[PDB]
Amino acid sequence: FGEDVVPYPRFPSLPAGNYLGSVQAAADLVKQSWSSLSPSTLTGR
Amino acid sequence: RLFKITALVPSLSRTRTQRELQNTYFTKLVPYENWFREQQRIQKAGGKIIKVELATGKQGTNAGL
Amino acid sequence: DAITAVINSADVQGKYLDTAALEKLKAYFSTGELRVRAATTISANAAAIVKEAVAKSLLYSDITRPGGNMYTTRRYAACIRDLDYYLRYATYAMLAGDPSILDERVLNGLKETYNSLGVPVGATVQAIQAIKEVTASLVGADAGKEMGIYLDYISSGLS
Amino acid sequence: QDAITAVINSADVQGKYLDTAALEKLKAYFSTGELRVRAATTISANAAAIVKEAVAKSLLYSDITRPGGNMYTTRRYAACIRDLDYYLRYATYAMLAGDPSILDERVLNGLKETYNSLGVPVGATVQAIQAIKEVTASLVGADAGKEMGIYLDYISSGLS
Amino acid sequence: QDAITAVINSADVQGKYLDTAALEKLKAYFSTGELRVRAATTISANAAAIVKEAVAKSLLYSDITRPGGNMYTTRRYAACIRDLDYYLRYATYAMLAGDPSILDERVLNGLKETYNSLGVPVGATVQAIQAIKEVTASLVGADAGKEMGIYLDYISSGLS
Amino acid sequence: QDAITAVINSADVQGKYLDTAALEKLKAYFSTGELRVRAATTISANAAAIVKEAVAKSLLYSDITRPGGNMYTTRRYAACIRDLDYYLRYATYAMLAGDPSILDERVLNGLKETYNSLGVPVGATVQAIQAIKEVTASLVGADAGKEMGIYLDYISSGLS
Amino acid sequence: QDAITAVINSADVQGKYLDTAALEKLKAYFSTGELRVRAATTISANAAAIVKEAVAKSLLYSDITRPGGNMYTTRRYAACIRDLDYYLRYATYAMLAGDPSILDERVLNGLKETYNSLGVPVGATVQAIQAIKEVTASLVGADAGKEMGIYLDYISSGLS
Amino acid sequence: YNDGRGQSVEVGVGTTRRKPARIYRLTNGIGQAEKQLVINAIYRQVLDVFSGQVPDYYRRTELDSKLRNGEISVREFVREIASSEIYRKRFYTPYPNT
Amino acid sequence: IVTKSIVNADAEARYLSPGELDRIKSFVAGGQQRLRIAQALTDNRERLVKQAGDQLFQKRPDVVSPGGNAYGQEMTATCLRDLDYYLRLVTYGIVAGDVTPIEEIGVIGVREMYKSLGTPIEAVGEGVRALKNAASTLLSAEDAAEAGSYFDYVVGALQ
Amino acid sequence: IVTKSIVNADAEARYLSPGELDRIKSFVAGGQQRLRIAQALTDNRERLVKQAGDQLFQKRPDVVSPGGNAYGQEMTATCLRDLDYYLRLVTYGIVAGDVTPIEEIGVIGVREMYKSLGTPIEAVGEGVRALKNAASTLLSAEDAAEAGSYFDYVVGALQ
Amino acid sequence: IVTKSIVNADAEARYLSPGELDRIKSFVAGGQQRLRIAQALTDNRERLVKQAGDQLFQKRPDVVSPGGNAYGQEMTATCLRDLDYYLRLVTYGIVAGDVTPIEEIGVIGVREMYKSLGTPIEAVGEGVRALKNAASTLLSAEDAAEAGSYFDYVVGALQ
Amino acid sequence: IVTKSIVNADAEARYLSPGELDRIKSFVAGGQQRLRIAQALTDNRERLVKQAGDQLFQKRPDVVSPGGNAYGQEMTATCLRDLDYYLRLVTYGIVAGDVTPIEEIGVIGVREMYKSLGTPIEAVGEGVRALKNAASTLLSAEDAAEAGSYFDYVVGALQ
Ligand SMILES: CCC1=C(C)/C(=C/C2=NC(=C\c3[nH]c(/C=C4\NC(=O)[C@H](C)[C@H]4CC)c(C)c3CCC(=O)O)/C(CCC(=O)O)=C2C)NC1=O
Ligand SMILES: CCC1=C(C)/C(=C/C2=NC(=C\c3[nH]c(/C=C4\NC(=O)[C@H](C)[C@H]4CC)c(C)c3CCC(=O)O)/C(CCC(=O)O)=C2C)NC1=O
Ligand SMILES: CCC1=C(C)/C(=C/C2=NC(=C\c3[nH]c(/C=C4\NC(=O)[C@H](C)[C@H]4CC)c(C)c3CCC(=O)O)/C(CCC(=O)O)=C2C)NC1=O
Ligand SMILES: CCC1=C(C)/C(=C/C2=NC(=C\c3[nH]c(/C=C4\NC(=O)[C@H](C)[C@H]4CC)c(C)c3CCC(=O)O)/C(CCC(=O)O)=C2C)NC1=O
Ligand SMILES: CCC1=C(C)/C(=C/C2=NC(=C\c3[nH]c(/C=C4\NC(=O)[C@H](C)[C@H]4CC)c(C)c3CCC(=O)O)/C(CCC(=O)O)=C2C)NC1=O
Ligand SMILES: CCC1=C(C)/C(=C/C2=NC(=C\c3[nH]c(/C=C4\NC(=O)[C@H](C)[C@H]4CC)c(C)c3CCC(=O)O)/C(CCC(=O)O)=C2C)NC1=O
Ligand SMILES: CCC1=C(C)/C(=C/C2=NC(=C\c3[nH]c(/C=C4\NC(=O)[C@H](C)[C@H]4CC)c(C)c3CCC(=O)O)/C(CCC(=O)O)=C2C)NC1=O
Ligand SMILES: CCC1=C(C)/C(=C/C2=NC(=C\c3[nH]c(/C=C4\NC(=O)[C@H](C)[C@H]4CC)c(C)c3CCC(=O)O)/C(CCC(=O)O)=C2C)NC1=O
Ligand SMILES: CCC1=C(C)/C(=C/C2=NC(=C\c3[nH]c(/C=C4\NC(=O)[C@H](C)[C@H]4CC)c(C)c3CCC(=O)O)/C(CCC(=O)O)=C2C)NC1=O
Repeated sequence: FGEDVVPYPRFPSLPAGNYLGSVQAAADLVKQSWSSLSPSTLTGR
Repeated sequence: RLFKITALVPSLSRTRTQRELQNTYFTKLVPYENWFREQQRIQKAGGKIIKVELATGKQGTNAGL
Repeated sequence: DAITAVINSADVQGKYLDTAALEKLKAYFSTGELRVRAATTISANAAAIVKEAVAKSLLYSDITRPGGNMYTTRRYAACIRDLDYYLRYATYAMLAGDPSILDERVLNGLKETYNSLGVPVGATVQAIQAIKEVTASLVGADAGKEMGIYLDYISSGLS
Repeated sequence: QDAITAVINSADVQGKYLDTAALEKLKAYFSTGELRVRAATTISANAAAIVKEAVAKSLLYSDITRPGGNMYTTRRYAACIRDLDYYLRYATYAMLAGDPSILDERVLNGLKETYNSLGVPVGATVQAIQAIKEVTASLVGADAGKEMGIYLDYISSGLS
Repeated sequence: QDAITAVINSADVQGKYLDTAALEKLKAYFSTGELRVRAATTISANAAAIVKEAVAKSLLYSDITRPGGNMYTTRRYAACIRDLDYYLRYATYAMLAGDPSILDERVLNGLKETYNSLGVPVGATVQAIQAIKEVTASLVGADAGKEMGIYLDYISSGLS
Repeated sequence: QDAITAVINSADVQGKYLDTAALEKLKAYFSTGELRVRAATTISANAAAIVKEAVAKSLLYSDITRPGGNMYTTRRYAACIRDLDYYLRYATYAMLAGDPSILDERVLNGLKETYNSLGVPVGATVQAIQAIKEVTASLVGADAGKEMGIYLDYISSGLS
Repeated sequence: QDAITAVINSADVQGKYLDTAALEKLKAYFSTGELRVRAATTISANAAAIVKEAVAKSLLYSDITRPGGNMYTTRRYAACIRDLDYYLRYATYAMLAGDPSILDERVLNGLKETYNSLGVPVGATVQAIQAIKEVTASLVGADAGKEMGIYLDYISSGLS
Repeated sequence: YNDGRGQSVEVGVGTTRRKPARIYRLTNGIGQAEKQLVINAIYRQVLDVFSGQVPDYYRRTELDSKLRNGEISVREFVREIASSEIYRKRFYTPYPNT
Repeated sequence: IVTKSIVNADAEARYLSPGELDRIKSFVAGGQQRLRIAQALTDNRERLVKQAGDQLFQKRPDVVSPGGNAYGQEMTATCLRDLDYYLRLVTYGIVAGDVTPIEEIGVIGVREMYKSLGTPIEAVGEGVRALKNAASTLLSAEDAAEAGSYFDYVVGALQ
Repeated sequence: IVTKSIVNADAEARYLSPGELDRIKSFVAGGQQRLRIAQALTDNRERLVKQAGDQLFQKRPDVVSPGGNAYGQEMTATCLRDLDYYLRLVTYGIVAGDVTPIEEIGVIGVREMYKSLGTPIEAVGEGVRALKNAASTLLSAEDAAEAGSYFDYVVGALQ
Repeated sequence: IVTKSIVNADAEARYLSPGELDRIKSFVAGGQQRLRIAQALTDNRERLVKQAGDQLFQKRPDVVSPGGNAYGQEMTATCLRDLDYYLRLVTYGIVAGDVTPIEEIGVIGVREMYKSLGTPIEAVGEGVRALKNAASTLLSAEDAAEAGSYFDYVVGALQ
Repeated sequence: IVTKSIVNADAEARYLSPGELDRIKSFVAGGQQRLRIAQALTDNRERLVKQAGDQLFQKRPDVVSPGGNAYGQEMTATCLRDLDYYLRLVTYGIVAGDVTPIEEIGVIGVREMYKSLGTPIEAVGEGVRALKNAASTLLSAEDAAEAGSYFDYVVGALQ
């Protein structure tokens, strides 16, 4: 990256098997609740 | 607590086509805790450090920073 | 786009753009005029579209009651931003004339995300259908069904 | 830094312990800390109304809010609200600490050079801070009002 | 999640308020919270001695610490110390919350797959956690010891 | 900032709207914008040949490219090429904006201190920028050539 | 991992020291290490010519480089060059280590799933790696050529 | 011969994965709307805003002041916004350390 | 206050501080009085909600004006239900000692929600201020300081 | 459109694209018609602002109600001055072709501003919609499409 | 120009601008003339490629020199095929209005490619300049400005 | 698979034909991979039942609904116990190499059992499909193929 450059998602080819891991890493989508004070019931209603 | 730094770091890798003015020359406020390793990074990259100034802190403060 | 889809299809073939591809491009230009007008009239009142859609479909049900997926204030705001997202992407896929950008953008992982979070699918399908009715009433007939093609593509991808 | 940590630091530079003079300072700080807590609640109640009344008393319908002034643009007006809001919040913090050094180290470090470089007028900020001081002195009370006004005047003197 | 937030979440799924059954649960939690605080202090006193006594009782002078075992290497031994230090610290947190769900969500989420993939033996970890349970039950007391042992056995059952 | 945004900013500091004087400035800017577009294409055609001809005319076979000069080393020569490539690119941007303030804010902010601290000679850069000005004036045309030369001379005057 | 660290790790799992069998393996590794160094120099000489001759022998003028193939696009052709450049470089590293496990852990970890997901053909890569093997065997020599070919065939077998 | 239709331009890595959509760099002098766009881009990448048009996630006041002034560097902002309890509550406590 | 102390000591690598254990001890000691305040607010649910809503309509007649949102019996019933929800969250926050139940049930995404519902935020806030004044008049004096300061958090966080 | 094209080619390392130079050429070609539209809107400042404000007070009588913000001659004069400011920014955006003058003079921080002023956002937006309708009736037809689409940006960005 | 406008409005949080919708409208209006230019360039494929390649060999005899790369019938046939490929990409860029088809099919990694092939870059660039001159002589005048400016992008991007 | 060939050659009066001996030798060779696949499915059972219940109750919410069979904690625990049983029988079929010891315990009379229990069989088939998907994510490609073999047999059997 750079200093004034904002970080940006990029897919390197030099380390082995890192492309697949970065695709799966950017494809999870933060699949949990951040607070989780009250859990919603099964299929909501 | 906060240092006012001003340093230049040249490019000893291949030359970059992005302007990169800020990387070459910058002035930024760094906290006291990160300043040792951040200085050490500029120490590593072979860049000159021009101006170091304590922005917030007072010297010789034993408690309360 | 539709243009880049035409170019990619001709590039796979290895030939140039002769008259069949040119006629597809003329067709795309003729519909692109009304597509621009529909993009303006959709970006006018996107908030009112999402508001009318949730008021028609999701409000006063069990999911917005205590013991539902849309009970909490954080969850209600996530619902608003997801429907806002479906309207905005369907606008993008309408202007491209091509649903592959829409698929690659949201239908990549939204299935697993709504699986893991426990979000109901069918209520989202009903909400997307309510968005489709509201935008078809607001914009017009042919641009309304052009919007509805990609909104139904979203609703079929989630199901 | 608090008043407590200031007392401890003063005794630590001396190298002695906390005997009766420092203990009496700490008892004084505890006795005022009760009303300081009550004033913090009543300030955090209506901070938005305090900033609104202050800008309506001082900054509105002037040349700086007119076209050709520092507060003309909508982003500049929002920066003014935020800046005014910050002065109230950090004066609340310096009131609860009983010590203005945290306030000085927080904002008066670089706000002088920032308002110099951006061309922000100093005296209009001093008038706005004085209007905040009057509004909070009318809202909270007499002695907690002047306790708030000590640190607000410290901010206004540091900017000048 | 606490016991308090668990009570609030259970009443919120019901959609009612906190009447006398939930209030009596909260009074129970407050009465045990006093000794829970005292046990947290006496556990944070000598956590290093607890881990040292546990590994000296269970893991040392065996085949896993010999050449040809999982704890042979110096980095592996340090990882073992830090894992037992974790189990003690998170059992302390789950003791003070009065609720094991934070402990489950924190470590039992992925430690099963991690110990599967690294080849770490499960039963030696269960023995080490049981040795931690005995050492803390001898150190703290009877009822706070079994309160600690409930969440330590929850960890040991989650790994198995 | 463009010429259009400069006109709008000047009218905004006045607080009035865009009447006939500003409209005539905008019509002037549109009439020159056609040939400005054509010059941007013909400059982006052979920017590499422009920098090559400029360094071959001015900087090569001198003392600075010899051992004991600023352009001796291979990384220093590449930095020279990329700096002249920049001056051409930003003079193209300032030509298309019709306004040199973006160019000034873009490079003349810190290039004076940078060339001071690195020991880069100023006058050789001024000669190289003048050679770029001659090459682009010969390549593009008369009036677009002098339009390019206005901002290139602005760069050369800002470095001096 | 080297051949030396492999010998040390095998003796460490046994728990004994390095006596005469391991010492004779190390003497063998030293005797081949001389010609391994000479082959590393003569491979790093003309790696670009090796990749060029390999793609000219195998991949060019086929259906994959034609429109409608995996190597049609200019970025795809550059990715092909850099992948073959990698296979040569990591086969050089695995030759100098005398051990293919570093090569396996480096590239054969995820390149199978990557070439699966991208739709890259496997057999054309196997043909290209075989062409690299022939070119390096013709360039370096007989025994260092087959030493290179052992790890290149290890790559080609790992991709298949 | 296009027998299996060859391969399109985006079948491999793709046009979209090859290059990022935009790269944002802070400068000393810049347009104010552009400055706000870069500041929002740091939240969008770091805090995982899911492409929200407005960041609902809370913005530190001192940080926005320091970054429009440009007195602290951008990586320092990245450090300070990652250590804030917004990011702690969103990603540290719900997940295991691995 | 236990959850917040635990996550704050979780962000650091260290245990719970002696200061924080004093905080938990003082919270346990005041917990019985907090249960008494929750008892009074539970049993005064009806008249507190009705007096606060009618004080709101005395202050702000725009909502019950026919151009306003709370026009009609059903809309004003949902208005009083919203005030009921916020009083319930205030009782939860008085019991817990944290404001994390108030926050993650009713604060965190309420601005975007009431923007999409067409409802003004400031009138919600004025109604919760009326709840604060009513519950301040019902309770004991410094007990009302305790209740009204959680009410004060809700009021300041809604705006 | 020159500033936006330059900063977009500035984010990349490359020059201005042939597509973008076609955009600048088409913008120059339409610039004279845009100056004609600016001429008409400059000369119709009074009656457009008054008709739009009175259409707003016909639609929304809450602002000129005595509980509302625009109660009194001075407050309603500042209301009409706000509508004047927004019509001026719309003329700037019609001339420039960008919406960056509209944005960085009057859009970027307007929500927090009108929150602190006590003024409702939606009534501002309805007044700018009334300006859009009035200027649409004054101008030529597809010229009114051009003017009303910048008005549409202002309306959608205020809400 | 639709893909670039959509991704540029995607980087921001907002919709498509009125300026950008004017760009799309003007692109649709010029699209039929662009299809006419593509018709002429498709039908003049042979003689344009041969005249440009022979102009290249008149300017640069190093490639067809026996030390050069394009020595022999097969090598010079691949030379003319490369010029054919670049003329095809120029027609794609004239139709699309973007240079993203030219870029991501034939520009983005061409330097490393022709470095590994042993082929000089500048002679490719001189051949595409010869294509620009030939197609400029074939077409109508400001139509040739349109075609030659995309050719100009290819020429400047190859070097 | 040895009992299959033995009763197969036992119905005949002939011995085991040596092609059957070849298939027994090949199964004997592949038994180590079979044992590793079975142990990998063995130690990770509760993850698979969790993700299967996830994907099933995500897919069919009627078992969650009170008219369905798996309503309440006891019935949903019996449901996940049934999924645990089927995962156990799948591991038995993975070791045995042929589907006889899994059909003998789980398939041969399942339709009348689930009919006289009230549960639908299609939801059980979807549960085993979810188990197959989770085990496909858990294993490598050649392991997931060979596990999805017997999972596929169960899914075909329950229908
Ligand atoms: C985009 C706006 C912009 C510009 C122009 C810019 C210039 C710039 N030129 C630099 C160095 C340099 N600049 C030169 C330039 C020259 N030497 C000469 O003799 C000539 C007079 C002149 C060439 C015509 C040289 C030789 C160096 C490297 C000196 C060293 O080895 O430290 C450096 C230090 C880092 C580096 O690139 O190595 C910067 C930041 N940065 C920017 O952001
Ligand atoms: C840009 C493409 C894209 C999309 C669409 C996307 C969605 C997405 N929605 C999420 C959550 C959510 N999604 C919803 C959605 C809804 N609730 C309902 O009842 C309705 C059926 C639906 C609203 C219409 C809710 C309530 C949450 C939060 C659930 C929780 O508290 O965990 C999450 C988890 C993190 C978070 O945002 O909180 C993601 C990643 N991510 C992406 O990258
Ligand atoms: C250093 C160890 C290592 C390797 C080897 C590696 C390979 C690798 N090759 C890739 C793509 C690629 N690989 C190829 C390869 C080929 N096409 C063919 O027809 C041939 C069979 C083969 C060339 C001989 C192509 C064409 C692409 C790009 C496909 C696309 O457009 O998506 C990618 C995806 C990102 C990219 O580079 O574009 C990775 C990560 N990464 C690593 O870390
Ligand atoms: C938390 C401690 C702290 C403070 C106080 C702070 C202030 C601060 N005020 C600023 C700008 C500003 N400050 C003002 C302030 C005013 N204009 C006037 O006429 C009045 C005199 C005064 C309002 C009462 C204005 C108008 C700007 C924006 C000027 C511009 O457009 O550049 C900026 C530059 C970036 C920005 O916010 O836009 C900073 C960093 N930063 C901090 O970290
Ligand atoms: C805070 C919650 C939490 C936990 C518990 C956790 C554990 C954890 N333990 C690990 C390794 C390890 N864990 C052990 C543990 C043991 N070996 C044995 O024989 C015993 C049965 C057991 C010690 C009692 C060993 C030896 C390793 C290193 C194995 C290797 O060399 O790869 C690793 C891999 C990275 C590393 O630390 O080296 C993680 C992530 N991570 C977390 O976030
Ligand atoms: C526990 C946290 C929580 C809150 C706050 C909440 C509010 C909430 N308010 C609603 C409607 C409403 N809310 C109001 C509110 C008001 N009238 C005004 O003018 C005042 C400012 C305000 C009274 C405070 C009105 C008038 C409606 C009906 C609007 C409609 O039906 O479209 C609805 C949709 C219908 C419903 O399901 O009841 C919800 C979900 N839900 C929640 O779960
Ligand atoms: C160029 C960008 C720009 C805008 C938008 C702007 C607005 C603006 N509106 C103001 C007041 C006001 N604005 C309104 C507005 C309205 N009445 C309503 O109900 C409607 C929703 C709305 C009419 C659109 C009212 C009633 C006041 C007086 C409020 C007061 O005096 O407290 C004030 C304070 C007094 C003044 O200086 O005039 C400003 C600065 N200033 C700017 O520089
Ligand atoms: C659509 C984008 C695209 C381009 C540009 C492209 C070029 C390309 N040029 C090639 C060879 C070649 N290219 C040239 C080119 C030239 N002779 C010169 O001196 C001139 C500078 C230049 C004419 C412009 C020559 C001489 C060869 C044969 C070299 C060899 O066979 O080793 C090859 C390998 C053989 C083949 O598959 O045809 C490719 C793939 N392929 C593509 O898919
Ligand atoms: C190893 C061979 C074997 C099978 C196949 C088996 C099935 C089996 N399923 C049962 C109940 C049940 N089975 C289910 C099944 C389901 N939940 C649903 O909604 C879906 C349709 C399905 C699973 C996802 C339910 C809900 C019950 C409780 C029904 C009741 O209590 O009447 C029962 C009666 C209670 C018991 O003793 O466990 C048996 C015997 N038992 C066996 O020993």
